[PDB]
Amino acid sequence: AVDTAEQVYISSLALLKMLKHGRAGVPMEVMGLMLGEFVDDYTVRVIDVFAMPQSGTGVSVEAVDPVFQAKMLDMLKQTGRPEMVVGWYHSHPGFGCWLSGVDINTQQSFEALSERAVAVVVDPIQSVKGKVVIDAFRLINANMMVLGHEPRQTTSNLGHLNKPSIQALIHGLNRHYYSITINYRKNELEQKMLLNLHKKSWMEGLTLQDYSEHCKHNESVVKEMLELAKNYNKAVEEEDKMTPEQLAIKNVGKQDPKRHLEEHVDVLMTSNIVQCLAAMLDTVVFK
Amino acid sequence: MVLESTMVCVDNSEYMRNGDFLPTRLQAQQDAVNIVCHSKTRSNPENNVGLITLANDCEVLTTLTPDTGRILSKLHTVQPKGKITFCTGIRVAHLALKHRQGKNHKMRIIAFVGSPVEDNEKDLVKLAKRLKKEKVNVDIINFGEEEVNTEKLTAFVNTLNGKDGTGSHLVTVPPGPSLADALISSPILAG
Amino acid sequence: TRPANHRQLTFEEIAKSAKITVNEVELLVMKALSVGLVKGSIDEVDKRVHMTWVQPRVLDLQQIKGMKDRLEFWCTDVKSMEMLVEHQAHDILT
Amino acid sequence: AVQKVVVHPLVLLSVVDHFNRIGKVGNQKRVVGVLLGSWQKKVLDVSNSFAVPFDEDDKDDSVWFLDHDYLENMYGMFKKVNARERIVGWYHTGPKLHKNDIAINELMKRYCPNSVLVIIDVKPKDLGLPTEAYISVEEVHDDGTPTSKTFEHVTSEIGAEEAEEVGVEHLLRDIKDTTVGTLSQRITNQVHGLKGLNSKLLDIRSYLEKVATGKLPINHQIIYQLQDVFNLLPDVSLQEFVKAFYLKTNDQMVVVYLASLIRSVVALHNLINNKIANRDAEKKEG
Amino acid sequence: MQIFVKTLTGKTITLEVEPSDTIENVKAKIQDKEGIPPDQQRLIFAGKQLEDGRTLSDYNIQRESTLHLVLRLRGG
Repeated sequence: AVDTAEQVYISSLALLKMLKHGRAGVPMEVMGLMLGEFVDDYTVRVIDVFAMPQSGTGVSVEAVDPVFQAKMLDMLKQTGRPEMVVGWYHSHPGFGCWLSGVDINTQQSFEALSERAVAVVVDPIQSVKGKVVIDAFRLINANMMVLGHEPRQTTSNLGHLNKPSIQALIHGLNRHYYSITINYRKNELEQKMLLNLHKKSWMEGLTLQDYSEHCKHNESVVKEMLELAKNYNKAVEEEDKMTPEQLAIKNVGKQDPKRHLEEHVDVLMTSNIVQCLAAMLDTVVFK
Repeated sequence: MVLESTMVCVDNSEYMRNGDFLPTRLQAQQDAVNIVCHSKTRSNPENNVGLITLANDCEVLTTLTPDTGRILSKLHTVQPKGKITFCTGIRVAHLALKHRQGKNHKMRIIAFVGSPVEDNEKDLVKLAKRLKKEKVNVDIINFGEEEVNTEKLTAFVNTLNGKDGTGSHLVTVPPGPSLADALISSPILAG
Repeated sequence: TRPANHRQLTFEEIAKSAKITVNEVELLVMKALSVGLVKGSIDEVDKRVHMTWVQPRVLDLQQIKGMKDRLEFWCTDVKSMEMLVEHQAHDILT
Repeated sequence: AVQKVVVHPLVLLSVVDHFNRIGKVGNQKRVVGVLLGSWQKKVLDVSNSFAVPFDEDDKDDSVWFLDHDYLENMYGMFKKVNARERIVGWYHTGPKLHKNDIAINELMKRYCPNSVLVIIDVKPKDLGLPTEAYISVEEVHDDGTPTSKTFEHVTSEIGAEEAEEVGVEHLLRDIKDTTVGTLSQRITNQVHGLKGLNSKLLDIRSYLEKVATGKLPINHQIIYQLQDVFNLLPDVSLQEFVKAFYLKTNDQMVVVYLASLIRSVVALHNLINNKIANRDAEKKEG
Repeated sequence: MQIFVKTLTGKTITLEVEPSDTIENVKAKIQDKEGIPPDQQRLIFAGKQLEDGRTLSDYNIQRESTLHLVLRLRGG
């Protein structure tokens, strides 16, 4: 019986390729094939993934060349990647994440060919800089479940940390299959890279901004301060003259000069400070 | 039957333009290559073959390929030029044999010698001994002028396959009729 | 020859050192400028010239010790200046 | 020809994966591969890559192996799934230039008449940037030395795509960053500037030792350049330049004074609101 | 230069090798002397998992080290 705790480890490279491929077939369910190994009864690890030749019609897709797959795979071995197939993935734009209809059928034959298969679904159009939407599933048994048997065993809290969404319940996730938790496990060297990925050259740090143009910006903001001071005086004068929330509620059109006054500070400051400091340093370090 | 990888290292030095063999040594060797590789593939279909050439640099012309035609159409328009350089050729063929597609194959080198070899003997002995411990088998045709190279090669092959290894040969030939006709089919199946 | 602190000089000095009469020297330096081997400007009202850059030349295995000497204690100045700002502002970000 | 080159993150992660994988086929200390890309208006963009078998007998130059008809085969297999991209150049992961790579370049140039080299050093030992770009040229000489075939430098940077930076940021859960505003300026553009400048001067310092008979003066060229460096550096900060400096410092600080004053008045105003509100409601709720 | 191998059954196998040998070779030696196919063998040495393409002196294995064989079972 399958343990509740078993993870899927995906290896950071695979994720980037899944996205850059999904966000291209913009309105179509592009698909691909996924390579890894079964470390253990509590694990599956995916290490790489690659696309295929395929065509579709908006309502469907499928791949057309079967030879290309075996040839590519057998080629890769000559350069240290002997790993084999463990699953497949396809992108759902904007729908959400679930398996539906045909996707179960092409899935289920994998499980007749290789138990412990995994189907992954990603959504590239809801995702945003903070977070990506990924899910990984496997089919519930082909019933004989009137027995009321649980699909899985549990001996940990480790699998009940997350709340299933309404959408997958609509399409029936716990009724026909089950979700499996995604986990990341970066190694040392790639994470050393990943922080360099934004560093910018020393050449720039010591450079001064032009002093002209800079003065122009200073005069621009200082002359912008006036109107805000003038408005601020009235805004101070008139408050508490009416009920408290009816201050804000009547201030949805016209701006409130406090914030616009305040946020022109942090522009005279910061700018003037850093420019004067940088000049003050480099006047010594060169001759 | 046994699966084998074979690299044929043709010779193209200046000396190849002379005329001991009837048309000119170039045509004296091309036919030999044509027969030996037919023998390699027809012996068993998944053996595979590649091509190197020795000049003032070594150069690879076609990596281990299962179809002989690739070699033949390739061997044409090789031109006689420069000076032979033996050691570097054998080294680069060792490299290229490591990267074979199926490690269950064992491997061979064939080379045609057609010029004086300006090598120091004690360098050949080192190369031979390390090749000995790497399980690579070499097999020399003293195709061209037998003299000058008659000794060094023989001592080399001895130090390699010696200690009663027996798997590696030297064979040699005077001027006369075709190599493939009179010579190559004679000593054993090939080599 | 002259140290970079000055590299400024009067008519009389050249006129003697090249033993050519003073009234010619202007044309001489103008020639020098025009062929492009030296750069600067001339300030005739007080008979002075300023020469800010000059053609590089080969030099020997002992002169370069001067280069290494200057560069070494230029180098130490950078580390010294870094210690200060890396220390005094430790609390903003170390 | 080329004025600049832009690299997408997918290439860098690919390089690192290759470097870690090779251990299953050899023991070498370098790996080599092909760059697929495109370009316009002399700005070159590299997007994708695959790695081809290579090998070298370390103890000598001039003895190395590089597999053509695997490269051609893969290039064919890729073209069938993305028509946008074409051979552009090659990369290797060594920390330093090697004697024979000009002789690699003269091979692979047969696949693209303009080919560019990118060094992607996978184990940094400093603050720095992970890539360098090189193009091949012919040099004349004034010494009458024969014409030399040699590399030349090209400026480089990392670029980005909206479909990837979502993934990069989803993965950048490792450490602190974004100490906002004035905090990030001085770190990013004073300290990490000075550390770099110092490392450069140490490098020159070391080279000028070897010329103590350890090595031949490589050219009077390098000495001419050094003399330009020590000649150009700004004039002694001793003349009426000083007056011009004080003027701007006064003007730079005056407006700071003004802004600080504004900053305090608002705090007083907020104070009053807090005070009255408190006491009134207190007495009311009592 | 003697090496001890432990299998799942606990049988001990003795090997005379050299520090510059490769894992492919020792896996083949085991294939010869016991009959196990090479590619089913995985080698374990404390935590590290040994990779075929490189040499014992790279892992600085010493004399009479005890070394574990693990079998990657296959689906059926």
